[PDB]
Amino acid sequence: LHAFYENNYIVPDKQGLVLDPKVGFYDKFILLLDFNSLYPSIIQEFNICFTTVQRVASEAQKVTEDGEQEQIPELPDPSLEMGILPREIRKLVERRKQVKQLMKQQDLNPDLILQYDIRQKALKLTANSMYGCLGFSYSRFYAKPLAALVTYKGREILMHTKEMVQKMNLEVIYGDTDSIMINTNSTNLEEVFKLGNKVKSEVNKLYKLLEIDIDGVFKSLLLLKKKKYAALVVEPTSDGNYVTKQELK
Repeated sequence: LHAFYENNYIVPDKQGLVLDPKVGFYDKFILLLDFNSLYPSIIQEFNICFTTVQRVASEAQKVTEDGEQEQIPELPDPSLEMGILPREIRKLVERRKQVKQLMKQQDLNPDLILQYDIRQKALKLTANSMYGCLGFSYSRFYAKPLAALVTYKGREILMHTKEMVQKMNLEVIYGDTDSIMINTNSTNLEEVFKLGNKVKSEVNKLYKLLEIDIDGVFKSLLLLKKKKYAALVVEPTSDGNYVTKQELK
């Protein structure tokens, strides 16, 4: 509301994919990666906004009840000016980056460190809530076609990532929404780290604003039922040594 009122507008009045990977059991090294802010990254990358997206297509989401075929809007023209929403999201991201770079200075009073940590945490939470701002059905800015387009873009990105992982002889054992882990079938931790770094670097080549990172390493993986696994969490140290701690969920 503040952003829109700052731009001479009129505000309205007040009244997802689950993957199907291969089936198998592996007790070798398991490396886990997670995508950071998939929906905000999609919004920033493709300039999705209220003012920059029309509603004339026939894809999946918004047409009348004449059959189970409806419309998702198509991607906007790249030459179009940046929308209001991506501008705010990029402002938040840039401010968080500036704060994080400010942290790297040395000889600082602990009060400044605490304030910077609080500010960066607040920025992270505010950026994270941005997709849920529009995804809520009862939200004042509810827009079904935009949410459908964002979800479709995320699904397309996930399929492309899975195909790319399969291309480089990496077994797609499981993935979900933004967190996908791969079995390296190895024992050395340094090899797993370098393979994950290479995968992350190659992934970042496809999209500028899409970022992935290493979440955790599992020495072994054991599964019992759905949404349940037993893994040995690997904690690397400065000297290269690591500890295998069992994880149960």
